[PDB]
Amino acid sequence: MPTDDIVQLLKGQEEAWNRGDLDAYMQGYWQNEQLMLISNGKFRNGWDETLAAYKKNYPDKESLGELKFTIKEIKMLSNYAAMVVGRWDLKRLKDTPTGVFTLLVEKIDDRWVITMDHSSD
Amino acid sequence: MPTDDIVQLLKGQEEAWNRGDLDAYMQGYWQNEQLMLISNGKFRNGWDETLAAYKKNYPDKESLGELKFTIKEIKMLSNYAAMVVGRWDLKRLKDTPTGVFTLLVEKIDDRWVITMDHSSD
Ligand SMILES: [Cl-]
Ligand SMILES: [Cl-]
Repeated sequence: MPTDDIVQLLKGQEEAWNRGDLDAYMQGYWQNEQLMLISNGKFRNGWDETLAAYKKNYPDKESLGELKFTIKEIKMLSNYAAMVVGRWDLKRLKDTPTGVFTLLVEKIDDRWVITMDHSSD
Repeated sequence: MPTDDIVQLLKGQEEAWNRGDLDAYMQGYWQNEQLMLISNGKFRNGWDETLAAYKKNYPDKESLGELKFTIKEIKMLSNYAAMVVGRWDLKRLKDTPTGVFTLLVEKIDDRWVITMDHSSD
């Protein structure tokens, strides 16, 4: 079932993040210059650029912190596209940042990948 | 063409907002308890609840300010669903708030309506 595959995609990302593997984490995202990440106030695009940004921001794997997603809803839009709405939580040394996310996931090459990710706090 | 209808939906909302007509503005959104609006950090649902919230926040039509959307991308996902990514701008008496939005629009009853709206700044 697609919802199960979509759930596993996000579970895999939590697990990769939580073992400090940015390369594995990035496998949840569409590997394309069109990949669109939206933050609180800005747009950025591209998978290479996004991977580079995480490496820049987290030179030490211990700095990633512990990630958990709480999925509020998965809505199938077609056999090839779904929207995923949830909260994210990070447990850090001196804080516990929280926020929300909304994702478009699409079936590309028989795999579900995140093609647009709007995360805010 | 659906992209033209989606563009017009957002143009109609600008126009309604800019003449102080919240009821007309709300016609851009799916009229359902499932309507999902995501802000920087929180979820809210429902069309009635959203209309009530705008009326609460903007008791005076002059307080709405001038709204403009700048659409960055419309992506058709199927004949029934599209994602819309853009910036919003408001011109107010003493400031000019800006931010980003990502929307799911869906063809429901042969009309394009916003069913999920994640707006942040
Ligand atoms: Cl389909
Ligand atoms: Cl279709």
